[PDB]
Amino acid sequence: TGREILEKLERREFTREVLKEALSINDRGFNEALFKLADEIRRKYVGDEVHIRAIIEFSNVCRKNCLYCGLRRDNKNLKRYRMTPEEIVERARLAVQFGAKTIVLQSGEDPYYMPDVISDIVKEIKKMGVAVTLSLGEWPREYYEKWKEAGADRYLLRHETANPVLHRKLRPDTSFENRLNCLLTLKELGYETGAGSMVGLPGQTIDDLVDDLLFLKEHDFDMVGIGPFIPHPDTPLANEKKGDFTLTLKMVALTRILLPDSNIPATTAMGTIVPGGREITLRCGANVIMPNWTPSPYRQLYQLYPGKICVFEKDTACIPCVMKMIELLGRKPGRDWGGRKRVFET
Ligand SMILES: C[C@H](CCC(=O)NCCC[N+](C)(C)C[C@@H](O)CS(=O)(=O)O)[C@H]1CC[C@H]2[C@@H]3[C@H](O)C[C@@H]4C[C@H](O)CC[C@]4(C)[C@H]3C[C@H](O)[C@]12C
Ligand SMILES: Nc1ncnc2c1ncn2[C@@H]1O[C@H](CSCC[C@H](N)C(=O)O)[C@@H](O)[C@H]1O
Ligand code: SF4
Ligand code: FES
Ligand SMILES: [Cl-]
Ligand SMILES: [Cl-]
Ligand SMILES: [Cl-]
Repeated sequence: TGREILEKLERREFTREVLKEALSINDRGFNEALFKLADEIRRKYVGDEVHIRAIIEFSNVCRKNCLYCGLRRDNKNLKRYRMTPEEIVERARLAVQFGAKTIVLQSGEDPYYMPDVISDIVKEIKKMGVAVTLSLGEWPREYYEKWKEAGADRYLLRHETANPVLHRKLRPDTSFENRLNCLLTLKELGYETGAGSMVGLPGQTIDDLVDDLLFLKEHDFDMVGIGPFIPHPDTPLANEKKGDFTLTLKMVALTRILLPDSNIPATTAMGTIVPGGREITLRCGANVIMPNWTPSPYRQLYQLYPGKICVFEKDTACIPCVMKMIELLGRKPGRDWGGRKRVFET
C-alpha cells in the first residue's frame, strides 16, 4: 500500500524494499503525501530559512571527459574561459556586498589553478567573514589538505551514480572507487562534505536510485545535490532521454526523509527542466538555493547542460531574484552561514 510505505517512512523503517516501492509507485495521492512528509520534516528539522550559496563558475576548462557533461574535454564547440584570481576575489566581494553568507567556487577540473591559486583565492575570500565552499572535482589529498588549511569550509563532490559499472562508463577517466575515496578524504579532513547523484542517466535503474539513497544515508553527508540528467548536444549522450522531474523530486524528498538535518539544494537543473522547478523542490524537502553569480561574459559559456536558466540575465540579478523567491514561498533568508546543525537522534 502507499499508505503502508508512508507509515514505514514515518517510523524510519528505511529498508531497500520500502525505498524501491516509494520510487516505483506512480500514484498521485501517494506522491503528494510523500512530498508533504518531506516538506514537514524539512520544516521541523531545518526550519524555514533558505540558505543562499552564491556560486561563481570561474573556469570552464576541464581535463576530464565525462560523457554527460558539456564541459568534457572533447567538446571542441565550446569557447573556454578562465577568470583571473583578482576577478574571482572581487566577484566574491560583490556577492558578500549583496548579502551572500557562503561563496561557492565551482569549475571544470582546470589544472591552471591547482593547488596554490585556489589557496590564495580562498584566503582572500575568508577575510570577508563568510563560508567558502569548493566544487573543483577530484584532486590529490594534498590539494584538499592545502585548501582546508587555506580556510575552505565545505566541498561539493556529487557521487553522480553509486553503480560502479555505470560510473566507470560515464566517467572514463576515473571510477566510483576514486570518487568515494575523495569523499572519504574530504570528510576526514573536516570539510562539510556534499555528495548527490543525477537521476535519469542512460542505463540507470530504479534499483540504482535506491542504491544512491542508501549510499547517501550510509555516509551521512552534510549536503546532497540531486538533479535530473539533461542531455547536451555536444556530447555522446546528446540523443538520450532527459531525467524525469517527478522521479527526481521524489529522490529529493526521500533524501530529506533519510537525512533530516542535511542541507539539500533546489538545483539549477531542476529549474531548467521545469519552469518553477526550484520553487517546487524547495517545497518538497530542499532548504538551499544557489543563485548564479558568474559574471558576464562567462555565464553563457558554463554549459554543463543546455537551456540553463539565468544565463541571459544581468549578472547581479540572481541574488535579489532568490530573495524574492524565498519571500513569495513564505520562507526566510538564512541568518548565519547555514552550516549543518546536527540533530542527534535514535
Ligand atoms: C497550488 C496547487 C493547487 C491548489 C488548489 O488550487 N486547490 C483548489 C483551491 C484550494 N483553496 C484552499 C484555495 C480553496 C478551496 O478550499 C475552496 S474552492 O476550491 O475555491 O471551492 C496545489 C495542488 C497540490 C499541491 C502540492 C502537493 O500537495 C504536493 C506538495 C506538498 C508540499 O507540502 C508542498 C508542495 C507541493 C508540491 C504542493 C504545492 C501546492 O499546494 C499544490 C501544487
Ligand atoms: N548533462 C548534465 N545534466 C545534469 N547535471 C549535470 C550534467 N553535466 C554535469 N552535471 C552536474 O554538474 C555537477 C558539477 S560539474 C563541476 C564541478 C566538478 N568538475 C565535478 O565534476 O564535480 C556534476 O557533479 C554533475 O552532477
Ligand atoms: S562533470 Fe566536472 S569533471 Fe566531468 S567533464 Fe564536467 S566539469 Fe569536467
Ligand atoms: S534566480 Fe536567476 S534570474 Fe531568478
Ligand atoms: Cl554550501
Ligand atoms: Cl548541488
Ligand atoms: Cl544542477
